[PDB]
Amino acid sequence: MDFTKPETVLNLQNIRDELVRMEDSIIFKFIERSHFATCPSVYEANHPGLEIPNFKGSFLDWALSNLEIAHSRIRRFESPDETPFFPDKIQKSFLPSINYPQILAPYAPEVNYNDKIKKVYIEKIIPLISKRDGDDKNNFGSVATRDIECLQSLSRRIHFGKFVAEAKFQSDIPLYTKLIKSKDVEGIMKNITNSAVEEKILERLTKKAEVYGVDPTERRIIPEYLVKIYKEIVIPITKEVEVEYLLRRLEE
Amino acid sequence: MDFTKPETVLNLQNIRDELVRMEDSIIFKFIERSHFATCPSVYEANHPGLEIPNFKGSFLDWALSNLEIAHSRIRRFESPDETPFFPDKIQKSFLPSINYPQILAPYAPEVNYNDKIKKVYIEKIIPLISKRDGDDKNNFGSVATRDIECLQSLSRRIHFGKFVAEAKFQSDIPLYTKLIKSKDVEGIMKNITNSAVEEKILERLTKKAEVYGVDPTERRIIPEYLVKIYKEIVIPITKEVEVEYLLRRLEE
Ligand SMILES: N[C@@H](Cc1c[nH]c2ccccc12)C(=O)O
Ligand SMILES: N[C@@H](Cc1c[nH]c2ccccc12)C(=O)O
Repeated sequence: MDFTKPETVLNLQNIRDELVRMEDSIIFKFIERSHFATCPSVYEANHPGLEIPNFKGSFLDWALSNLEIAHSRIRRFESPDETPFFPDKIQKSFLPSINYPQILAPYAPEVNYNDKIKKVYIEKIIPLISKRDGDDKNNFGSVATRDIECLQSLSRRIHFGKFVAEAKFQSDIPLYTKLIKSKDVEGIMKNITNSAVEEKILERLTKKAEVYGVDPTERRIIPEYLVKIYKEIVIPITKEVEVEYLLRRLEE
Repeated sequence: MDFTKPETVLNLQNIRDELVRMEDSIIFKFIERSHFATCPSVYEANHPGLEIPNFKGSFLDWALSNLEIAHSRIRRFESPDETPFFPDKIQKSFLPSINYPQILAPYAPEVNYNDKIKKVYIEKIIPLISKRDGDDKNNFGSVATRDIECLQSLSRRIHFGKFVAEAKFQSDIPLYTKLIKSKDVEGIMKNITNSAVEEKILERLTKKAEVYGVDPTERRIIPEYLVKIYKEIVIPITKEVEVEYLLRRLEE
């Protein structure tokens, strides 16, 4: 995949490879986050102790928004595969731009489910992957920086669905043009879903959950929980991105 | 290991478990960096296309130096296990300070091999883990961020020598005080060298390298290379840390 050669990107064999690459990535990031307690205070807005000056919002938000502003100056968000968490906070780059071709439809950057991703990460994911409940006062920084790594991988994996959608669109213009014009979300859903491919994915994740992080010489991740996160969070939100992208495909 | 309870830190068994957890983190991060080319320009100071406003140094240095300043404001370098690449840039934290009791000698912060770590990583590690030689101008930022992750992990595992050296100095004060007095570098070296354990680590590394990153149902990391990195880079620079620390123990 070369984001300057449209044809390597809109290649489904390639898209598949990247998603695989991305799942191992997410797993590694989950295993690192698993070494700390849940640290409820890292996520509370304006927590009594972790009180950031001139700042409403959480300790995580501060660390994340700040990372984004730095990265944005170094062209982080010009790339079609990178979606910001604080879109309103990011700056313009001070580096010469890379003239990315127009691969996805021009409204692509508006399809942004990051608010929802940060929310379920905090509410449904931290609980299943953290070491124990409660604050670990000496590791709030270790925790937030790990949270950002997890959030950014999930966000890309999930937003990758825009690429997946376009690739599916090109392969059967007639089918998707019918569905899109008639706003048949159920038809789009039914079509972009492959129950046999998902089954395989969930199987792969269980075995990867079983061999990763564990010294080959007990389990940093609970297989059931990793499968649960994919089945209930990652896969479903990716389809939400896909159908939203498609319904606006033939707009202007 | 709680850096506010001295008795937990100077526990050889606790130290050994920490280092073993760091192995996995280093491996995971090598796998991540491995997806990209060598990107020589990221490491080149003031490179034509990667010219940053009001800054001398590489793309890597800007990204790293900015991360540390940010993290220092939120107490990152108050922790004894964190050593910065840019000591003269970090600032005081704006959050209430955690009172870490003195555990290592007062001069511990002065033992900082981060420069050597950055050079060997660039010159000897990158060529061994990268996908291919050459610049990939669409991934300089993605590359710089994977590098930081690698460096911060390498830096923490290597400077943990400081803690290893002390727990040992306590464990056998008459001997080490003897060696330190007559500056028996070879003796401290031999005394700190735990041979039969080194073979074990290397066997564990080979096995982990063989299992992580690969779909359990490809070898992202070459085991022989991981063994070479630890055998010639990590384990040896850790010892130079231990040694420099010990030679200045009674220097007060
Ligand atoms: N891959 C793109 C976008 C990107 C990802 N992470 C980044 C961090 C900094 C700057 C850019 C990026 C690049 O390397 O430019
Ligand atoms: N573990 C310490 C120091 C630390 C490690 N990584 C950090 C990143 C940001 C801030 C602090 C840290 C803490 O969380 O406070």
